[PDB]
Amino acid sequence: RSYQFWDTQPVPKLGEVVNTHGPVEPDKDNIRQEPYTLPQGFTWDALDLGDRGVLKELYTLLNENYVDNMFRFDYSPEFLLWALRPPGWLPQWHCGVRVVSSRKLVGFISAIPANIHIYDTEKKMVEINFLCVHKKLRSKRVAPVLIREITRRVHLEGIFQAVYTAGVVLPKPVGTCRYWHRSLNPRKLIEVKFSHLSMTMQRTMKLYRLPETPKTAGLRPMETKDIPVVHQLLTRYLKQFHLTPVMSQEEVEHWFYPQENIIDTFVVENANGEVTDFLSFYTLPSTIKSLKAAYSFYNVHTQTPLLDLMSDALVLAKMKGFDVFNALDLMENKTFLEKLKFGIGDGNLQYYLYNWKCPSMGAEKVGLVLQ
Ligand SMILES: CCCCCCCCCCCCCC(=O)SCCNC(=O)CCNC(=O)[C@H](O)C(C)(C)COP(=O)(O)OP(=O)(O)OC[C@H]1O[C@@H](n2cnc3c(N)ncnc32)[C@H](O)[C@@H]1OP(=O)(O)O
Ligand SMILES: N[C@@H](CCCC[NH3+])C(=O)O
Repeated sequence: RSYQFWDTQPVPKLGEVVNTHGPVEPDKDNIRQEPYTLPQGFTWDALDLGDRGVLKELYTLLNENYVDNMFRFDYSPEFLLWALRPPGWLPQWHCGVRVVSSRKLVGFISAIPANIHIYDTEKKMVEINFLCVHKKLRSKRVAPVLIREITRRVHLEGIFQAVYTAGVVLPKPVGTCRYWHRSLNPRKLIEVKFSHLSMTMQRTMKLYRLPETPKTAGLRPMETKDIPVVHQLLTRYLKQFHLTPVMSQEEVEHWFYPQENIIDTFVVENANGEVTDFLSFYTLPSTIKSLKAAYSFYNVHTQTPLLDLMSDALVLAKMKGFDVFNALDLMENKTFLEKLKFGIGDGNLQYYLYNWKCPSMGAEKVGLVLQ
């Protein structure tokens, strides 16, 4: 295969086996000050997402041009503020491309800062998300310019490694995960053709029926007082994997404190009053009118069996009106996916590091979930 752009980047080649650990190129001690040249008639713009009108341009750009062409992500403004303004976010890392004459938003890419644990190293990186080019500008080499410009802007802040994911295979995946789906409203999914029959319709609704209330004693929504223990449980739980975030307590609050229609977190508080487990999933609908999906986030278990935790996750999602519950085969999720009646999806998710050469890993050692 020929990768015009990626062959010029500090990433391992596809097919080269990696047995080393470390950067591909050194930290840069002088950085291009000038933005990379866009095609004529387009210009860079850093998007102030605290401007409601500018945020509305971005979700319009994303809702209409982002990821069989039946279902498109329907990102909401409030979800985007959550994904794009975690602790340490920078406005110049909300990199947008506008038509010069009309100022219409036609491309975007974002970086947010994360401390990343990869094997035996902890490194300050960025996470790259929401790379989007208007359908009209496609195959005009604008995506590589966006990648180069966000790289430049991240170098300016002294950061030289990134993590990112993609559905397509690029040089070179550190890990490969697969999406799985758990029908919660089987009628609706079959109607809008997201799932198909295998077996009567009546048999299917019984097959997927869930309890009306969770079975775990002491389950309840996360509260402000749970922020420390949630942070402690997560940090300890993540040590067993090989690619994980290292979150501060403020980061834990941002990513797990519940926000309606964005992020749900439930903790298990036992008969002694100690929080010993939590489950979490985010909300991301897709346009078809709409398909309400929940996405498995981070699920930590120390006293409740993981199979019971996720069973409760499905139940709460069902109760909250979601149509489907999605989850990757990473961390220990393979231990519950089949038993809890998930079906395997058709889309992969490849995980990548920029400027870090290291052996690849099984899905089960990936302990990092992005939005
Ligand atoms: C230290 C800091 C480092 C920070 C930077 C780290 C790197 C960040 C990398 C980005 C992380 C984003 C992660 C998530 O957000 S992935 C989200 C992906 N976005 C979508 O799927 C939304 C719908 N698609 C689009 O909006 C466009 O089709 C996109 C923008 C995807 C491509 O636009 P376009 O269709 O008009 O193509 P082109 O003619 O301009 O250019 C083609 C070149 O671009 C390479 N390409 C195509 N798709 C992707 C992709 N998803 N990741 C990386 N590279 C990609 C491709 O291999 C080819 O290079 P090469 O094959 O010749 O080598
Ligand atoms: N969800 C798809 C998956 C196809 C095969 C994916 N490995 C189906 O069962 O129709």
